[PDB]
Amino acid sequence: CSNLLLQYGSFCTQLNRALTGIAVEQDKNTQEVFAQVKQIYKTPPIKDF
Amino acid sequence: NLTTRTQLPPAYTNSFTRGVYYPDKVFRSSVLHSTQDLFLPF
Ligand SMILES: *[C@@H]1O[C@H](CO)[C@@H](O)[C@H](O)[C@H]1NC(C)=O
Repeated sequence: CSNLLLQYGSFCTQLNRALTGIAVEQDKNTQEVFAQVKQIYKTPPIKDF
Repeated sequence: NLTTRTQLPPAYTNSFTRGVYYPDKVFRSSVLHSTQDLFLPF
């Protein structure tokens, strides 16, 4: 069956490329939301707010 | 018959990037063609 499928070939390269783009896009989305600041300000110990 | 023999253990050698043949008889240029066939492994 793999040999029969092999004559298509470009279809699955296309599909895997699309899904890879989607995955990269998700990691993008998380980065752009949460990684706004690249300085990890630790909370103060004393809560005199 | 020949009897002046001196047997030795079978000697081995690494074959690399060898055993590739044109898989068809079609002219094809500037193409990254892929094939599946009986090929000599690298
Ligand atoms: C010697 O020669 C004969 C016929 O040519 C053959 O049958 C036989 O197998 C041979 N023996 C060896 C050790 O070569």
